[PDB]
Amino acid sequence: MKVEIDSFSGAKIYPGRGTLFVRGDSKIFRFQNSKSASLFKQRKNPRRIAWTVLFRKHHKKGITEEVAKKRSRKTVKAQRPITGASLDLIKERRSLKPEVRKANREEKLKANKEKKKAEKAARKAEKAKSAGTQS
Amino acid sequence: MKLNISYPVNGSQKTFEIDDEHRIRVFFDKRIGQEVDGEAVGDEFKGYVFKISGGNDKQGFPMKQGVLLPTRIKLLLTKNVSCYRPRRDGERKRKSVRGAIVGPDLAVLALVIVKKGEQELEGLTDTTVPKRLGPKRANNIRKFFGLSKEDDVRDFVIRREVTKGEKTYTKAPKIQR
RNA sequence: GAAACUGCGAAUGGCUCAUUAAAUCAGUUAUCGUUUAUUUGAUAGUUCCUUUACUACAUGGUAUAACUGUGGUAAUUCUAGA
RNA sequence: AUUCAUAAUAACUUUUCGAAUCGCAUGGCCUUGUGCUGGCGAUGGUUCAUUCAAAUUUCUGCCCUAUCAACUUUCGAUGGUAGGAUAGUGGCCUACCAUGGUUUCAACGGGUAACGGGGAAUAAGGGUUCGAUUCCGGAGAGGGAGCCUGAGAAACGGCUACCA
RNA sequence: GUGAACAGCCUCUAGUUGAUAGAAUAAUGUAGAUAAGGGAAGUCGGCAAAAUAGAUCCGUAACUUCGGGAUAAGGAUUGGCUCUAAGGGUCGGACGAUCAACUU
RNA sequence: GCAGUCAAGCGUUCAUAGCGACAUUGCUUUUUGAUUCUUCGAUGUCGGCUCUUCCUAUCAUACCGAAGCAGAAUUCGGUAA
RNA sequence: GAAUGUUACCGCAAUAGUAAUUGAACUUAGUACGAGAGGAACAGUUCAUUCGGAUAAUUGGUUUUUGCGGCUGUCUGAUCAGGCAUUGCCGCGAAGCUACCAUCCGCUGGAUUAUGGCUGAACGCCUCUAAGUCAGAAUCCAUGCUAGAACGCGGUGAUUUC
RNA sequence: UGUACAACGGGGUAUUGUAAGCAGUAGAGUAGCCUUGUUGUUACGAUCUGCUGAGAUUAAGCCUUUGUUGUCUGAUUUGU
Ligand SMILES: [Mg+2]
Ligand SMILES: [Mg+2]
Ligand SMILES: [Mg+2]
Ligand SMILES: [Mg+2]
Ligand SMILES: [Mg+2]
Ligand SMILES: [Mg+2]
Ligand SMILES: [Mg+2]
Ligand SMILES: [Mg+2]
Ligand SMILES: [Mg+2]
Ligand SMILES: [Mg+2]
Ligand SMILES: [Mg+2]
Ligand SMILES: [Mg+2]
Ligand SMILES: [Mg+2]
Ligand SMILES: [Mg+2]
Ligand SMILES: [Mg+2]
Ligand SMILES: [Mg+2]
Ligand SMILES: [Mg+2]
Ligand SMILES: [Mg+2]
Ligand SMILES: [Mg+2]
Ligand SMILES: [Mg+2]
Ligand SMILES: [Mg+2]
Repeated sequence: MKVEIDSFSGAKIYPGRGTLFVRGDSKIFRFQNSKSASLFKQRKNPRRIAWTVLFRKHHKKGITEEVAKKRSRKTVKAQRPITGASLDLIKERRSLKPEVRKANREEKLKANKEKKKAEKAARKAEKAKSAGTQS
Repeated sequence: MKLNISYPVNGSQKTFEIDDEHRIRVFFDKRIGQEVDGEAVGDEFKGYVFKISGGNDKQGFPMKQGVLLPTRIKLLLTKNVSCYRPRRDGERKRKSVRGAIVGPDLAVLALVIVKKGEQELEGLTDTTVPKRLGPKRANNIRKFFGLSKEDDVRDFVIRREVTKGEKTYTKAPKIQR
């Protein structure tokens, strides 16, 4: 069972209470009693009628509890595999400290330094062929 | 309704089915992003915390963060937004969309786990799922490994093995910047 | 090389003759009264700062599609949460 | 023909532009750092010109009609000043002020089974009748209005509302 | 005083406060009001009631004895406050001094 | 005004399902006449409105019997106000 | 409301009154019947019509709550706050009253009529009828409901010192 | 003489819609006077904002009540 709210006064409407208007467009309006109903019919503006939720909001009457309510939290956790990387490859990789990196590194870094100058002499090779390669 | 639960630490996900108005009802008037303590919804999820993220009503309309409302409304939508992918430059469409406030009119709630509960959920905590693609731009490789503008990438790029049958190969990105 | 991002195009073409009588339209003028993607030709040594203990330039930032996975609706080039 | 082009002074600016982009080649030059240099061309970029446009705009020219004689200022009608708005001139709009503007040389109103032109048909000449329709211009996308995108649309094989 | 006013409403001067009284507040009355939705279906018949109404500005048909019809009809406006402008008199030679109203 | 008896006829055939001529017996007193008993030192006209009650020759509704009642619809009839 | 000793409380029930009404939809069923066209009902379900008896949570009407506020004109020197204007006017307005304008409630047994039958003579057959008898209606009689005979009645309490 | 009753007061419930008073570099403005304005002041000014969902009313046929105050043997009849 639902408590509707008065669409002029913001008042709680319990089952059976008040009335429900259905306008031409089809905007539904609900009033809690015949006072809000009437003020609505007179084309009053809730924002200028002081007892309403709407006026009270537009005039910062009340609040105070909301300017007090601040903070609260809680968060987080850990790690999942990646397919082609079990948590173990991930432990193994992550763990190993710089001196093995530099090691690994400067090895390969020397290892293909060889490949480079090797392919280079390979160029001059198919070229002292191609500045020869006769009849 | 059906719950769509994601464990975004592992990259896992599974669905769950709740019948029982009282077990559900914990989610009512809760909005997108609100947290929900687990035990209320079940004994399995005891302790578990859920941050609500969206989901669909019957008739399938997606929720849209920020509307408020526990109903459906039709909005003009634009480039760069939820529940709309524009067909043409500067096209906008007026489309039905569901409010961001949970009601029993939903076929599916979409939750993301924020804190793990006291017990394991099988397809979610037990299983763990590899991040499809690795860093491609230079300095993102530098960051995903912590490196210094000294270390040289090339041998830090990822290397994905895939087989021709009796010829197993090795493909890496193509570093940029 | 699919998908998708990005860019460009969809303001051309084609069709019809309902309006329209100093309107349109024609010939003739005006911009010393303006906008102009593009094409073509040119056109940029100056950007930082109380100004010696410097400022990534050997190059700075994240957020997203496609995708993966979990979903909703009788139903559309509907789309949500992760 | 200019308060033109261009330039100088003082400042102004939620500061526009001044390349964090891509492809091919790999070469010179030493104090040997992978140093410092360096070929061809792509896409960009500000301002000016050019080209493709556009928008307004001068002069003259339209069918029948008086059983249409006065018309124009509700709620701009005609002009002045200032502003706002526009890409920009302009009652385009707004304020203030004035009392103007058109008309028997036919205004204004009505009709049109009216889109305009290039043209067509009929051959002594003068004419008469026609032109929805292969090219040019204009307008529209069932009817109205509104607008997003964009260099350009008040677009409809775009959206938005209302009406049918 | 309000206002067009010798209207209505309230007041001053003057004059009254005299027309049996007490307690209740049934029906039915007499006189005064109001009613959701419908709107003359009531009734011989809209009888009775209701609705309109002052002023300013706009606008206003047939017909006509050309005088009318006409407040035709149909519309907008109207408080309070604070300002602006315009509208006279008298006396000294295009001004100058002085006095005094309210109205638009 | 209302109801009977006879049954020639109607009703494809068949008097009487439903009807019914020529005749004939009645009933009623919301028709209209006929009368002139009461009232002309008074009994206040027509219609409507309002409201109660009564009659039954029953229109509807309850249960039945008939049919030219297949069904549906009707029609005749009973107990019924 | 006098009089039956006084006064009080609880009751009986003679007599009189009496009340409910009608429709539809779903289902039965596109069925029974029918060549087709068409086309029911009983049981069960949900509603409605006309009537009646109450009731006022709610909604609505009423407003001298002259309850709060607003407004015109005048009067109290001004202010505050008030008077008068046959209840001055306007908006809201509690309570009370009240509306098919609101909501709730409106009982179930018997005995019969018509009629259809059982057994059965009269009349050795036949026959619902003569004796006897079954079923049977918005009827009637009760149940129920309203008064309670002021000359109908029962059970019970207390019955005077100044 | 009470778990009394009443008049007040208090609390609740209602109705209306923000009292009076004070304050305000709130207010279209106009007009005075000065030291002539890094806020000049004085007069007047509908209205606006705050204190203020305030104030007023609330049984007369609303509910309640640890308070205050008061009341508590007048008249007439009746017997088997
Ligand atoms: Mg790149
Ligand atoms: Mg790059
Ligand atoms: Mg694209
Ligand atoms: Mg971001
Ligand atoms: Mg080199
Ligand atoms: Mg370019
Ligand atoms: Mg001008
Ligand atoms: Mg201009
Ligand atoms: Mg003029
Ligand atoms: Mg003139
Ligand atoms: Mg002429
Ligand atoms: Mg035409
Ligand atoms: Mg043509
Ligand atoms: Mg033509
Ligand atoms: Mg045509
Ligand atoms: Mg042109
Ligand atoms: Mg068409
Ligand atoms: Mg369009
Ligand atoms: Mg089309
Ligand atoms: Mg098109
Ligand atoms: Mg139309």
